Amino acid sequence: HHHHHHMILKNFSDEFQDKLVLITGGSGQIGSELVESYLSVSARVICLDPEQPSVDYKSNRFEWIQADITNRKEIKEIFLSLENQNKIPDILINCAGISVFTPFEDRTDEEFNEVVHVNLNGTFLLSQYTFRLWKEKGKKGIILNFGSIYGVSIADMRIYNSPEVYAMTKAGIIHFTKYLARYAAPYGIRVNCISPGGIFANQSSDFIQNYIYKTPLGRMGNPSDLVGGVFFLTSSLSEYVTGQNLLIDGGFTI
Amino acid sequence: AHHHHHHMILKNFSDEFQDKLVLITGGSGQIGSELVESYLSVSARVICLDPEQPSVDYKSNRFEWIQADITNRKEIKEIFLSLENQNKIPDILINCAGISVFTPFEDRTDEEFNEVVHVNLNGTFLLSQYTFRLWKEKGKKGIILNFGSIYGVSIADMRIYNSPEVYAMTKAGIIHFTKYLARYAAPYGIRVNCISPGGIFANQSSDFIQNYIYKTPLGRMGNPSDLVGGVFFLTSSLSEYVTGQNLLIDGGFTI
Ligand SMILES: NC(=O)c1ccc[n+]([C@@H]2O[C@H](COP(=O)([O-])OP(=O)(O)OC[C@H]3O[C@@H](n4cnc5c(N)ncnc54)[C@H](O)[C@@H]3O)[C@@H](O)[C@H]2O)c1
Ligand SMILES: NC(=O)c1ccc[n+]([C@@H]2O[C@H](COP(=O)([O-])OP(=O)(O)OC[C@H]3O[C@@H](n4cnc5c(N)ncnc54)[C@H](O)[C@@H]3O)[C@@H](O)[C@H]2O)c1
Repeated sequence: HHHHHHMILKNFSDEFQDKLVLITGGSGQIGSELVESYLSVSARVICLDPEQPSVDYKSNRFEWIQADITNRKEIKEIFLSLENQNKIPDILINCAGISVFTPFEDRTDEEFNEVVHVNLNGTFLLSQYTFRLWKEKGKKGIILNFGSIYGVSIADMRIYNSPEVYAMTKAGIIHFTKYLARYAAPYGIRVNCISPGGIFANQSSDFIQNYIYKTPLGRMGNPSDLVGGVFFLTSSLSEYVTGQNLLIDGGFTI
Repeated sequence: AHHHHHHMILKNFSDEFQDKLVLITGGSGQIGSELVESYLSVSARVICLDPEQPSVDYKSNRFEWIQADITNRKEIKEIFLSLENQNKIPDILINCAGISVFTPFEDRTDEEFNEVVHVNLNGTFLLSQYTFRLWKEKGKKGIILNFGSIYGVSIADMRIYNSPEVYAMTKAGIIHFTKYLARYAAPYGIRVNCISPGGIFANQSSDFIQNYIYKTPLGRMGNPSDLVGGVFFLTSSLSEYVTGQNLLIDGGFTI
């Protein structure tokens, strides 16, 4: 017996080159980092966002579609166009999300409903159109949703303010991930979720200090801290992983 | 006869692991041997601690087997002294050793119960303790990866068979130890995470496999290779900001 061992070197380009990534909220802080990361491994990326991207990517593999994921008419038209052009996504990333910052006792129905519509309806709508398309085509697509530490833990009001509706909708996204994972599994479709901890953006160093005190790894996150888990959950590295919520938070929610 | 083997290596992981030394308890077992082979293929150095000899000759001077019993403090102490003496300070500790027993709860003896506790709980505790103390002293930003189970999260259905109370107890204990040590060791830059596999295809009956696959959304039992991606994820810079987590790799079984 002579055993010959051969080492085939591969890159995340080999995973993602020429794959098509549909990302809602791709113009935002986390979304832009994911767009740039996928483009750098030769993926095609479609961004759905009412806001123009922050940078000119200067790339024939990038497309921005100005769209509002709370609007079924707009999303329906986009998916007709995608199907008509045979731009069938391999990966859907439901990154779009919003919040509101006044106290519970002052929450208006307009505030509450807007957070529900972006976070819950938007993730439902994109997942519904994408699931139906993949089912029609037999595509073994992958969905990645975005939760939050505040869909698992409860925000400390003394640290500042995260509202009740954000906790509600992020807990709902985490559970919808499990629901659609079980529902879509017979079609070969995987569905997981990433819940980031606090990402450094425009917070007062009063909040930052209080936040870092609760974080074992002793710092706030950056968008780059999420890319590895995003790639993990949307690549062949996680073929047997579905229905999971992955907390990337430096140990905040331990 | 000639036998050709093809190992797909991710450059990110070869570049990442080529200077790493991985200490894996239970590395001779079904999952452990797959992890040893995978780490060797991305140029890591691997030390396997196991009372049983590996069943494969890896034919690599980057591999070392140490015959060892992780329930024996004196044995582990002397091994860790030798590792320090030889400049073999691990970068990654994988607590993969684990056992179970299969008679019914009402027939569990204390010898059975205590043996499962000692391998699963004492062994993970002891190896984590010697490794933590050494890293803290050397200032090494090591990574620990523990092994839970779906049955430390969910509860076994005995109509599918034998999975015992003490396995559920100790795997839940390892999952929570992961969170404890993650918080405890974080000030020293040490990360601690856990992987909980679903059931792995081996020598089960065809009736068992049918019943198991029926509970699994992805419609199949696991294979050791299904775990390598998450093992690599949690022991590489791709997870720098991830600590204290239990990652279920189970095809949706717990849903
Ligand atoms: N930033 C953090 O600290 C943090 C922490 C945990 C979770 N998250 C979550 O991560 C995801 C991304 O957050 P971010 O920090 O990049 O936010 P951001 O505010 O920088 O980006 C959100 C993006 O969503 C887009 N968007 C808003 N409404 C939309 C709509 N109706 N249709 C389509 N797009 C819409 C916005 O235009 C924006 O580009 C969100 O789900 C958020 O809840 C963020
Ligand atoms: N195999 C599965 O279906 C499955 C599912 C979930 C979790 N797990 C867990 O995954 C890990 C590996 O499981 P496996 O299926 O490869 O098991 P296995 O029985 O094939 O291997 C276990 C290894 O641990 C070693 N070991 C036993 N006692 C030891 C001791 N005192 N000191 C050092 N090593 C010792 C054994 O010699 C063996 O090589 C275990 O923790 C197990 O509980 C396995």
